[PDB]
Amino acid sequence: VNSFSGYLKLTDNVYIKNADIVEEAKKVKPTVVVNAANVYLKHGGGVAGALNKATNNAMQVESDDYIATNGPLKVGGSCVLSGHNLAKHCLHVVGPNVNKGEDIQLLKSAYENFNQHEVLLAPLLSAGIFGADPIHSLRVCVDTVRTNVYLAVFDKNLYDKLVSSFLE
Ligand SMILES: Nc1ccc2oc(=O)ccc2c1
Repeated sequence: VNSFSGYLKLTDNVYIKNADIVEEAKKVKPTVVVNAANVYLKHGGGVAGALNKATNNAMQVESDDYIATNGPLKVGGSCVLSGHNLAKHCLHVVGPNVNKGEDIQLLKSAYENFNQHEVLLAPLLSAGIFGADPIHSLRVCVDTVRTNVYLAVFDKNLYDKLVSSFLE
């Protein structure tokens, strides 16, 4: 469990790797994988869609049941559901969608949810269709998360920009 390999330590507790988060979950067998969720837990693309596809749609079926029973999450909020074949747990975290006018200050609230878990495999929050600057998202992660977070970034050019941002 939690067999993280080949990460670069950026801070006392934040690590980064140029990797596919689904292939990392399969290799590492983490206690927790973080999903970059939306408030209705509709896993239609990006990391959410990739995680769901790797679970053979189990995540989406579980999420649909959760939302019909319990209602939507809030921006900045989270829920813990099954990790299925990826992890023990999946922490579904909703970062703000600034492309849709939501407040970037809620990215702090989103990352605060990571402090309820000793170690996490995670993507950067509010990246991709959520529209936040990835360098800013890494900064908020570093400033907010105090537990051990292993970040997976798929795209090499973005990984390099983030690592350079950070150590040069
Ligand atoms: N001190 C240190 C630095 C980097 C690391 O990256 C890993 O993949 C596993 C543990 C680790 C420990």
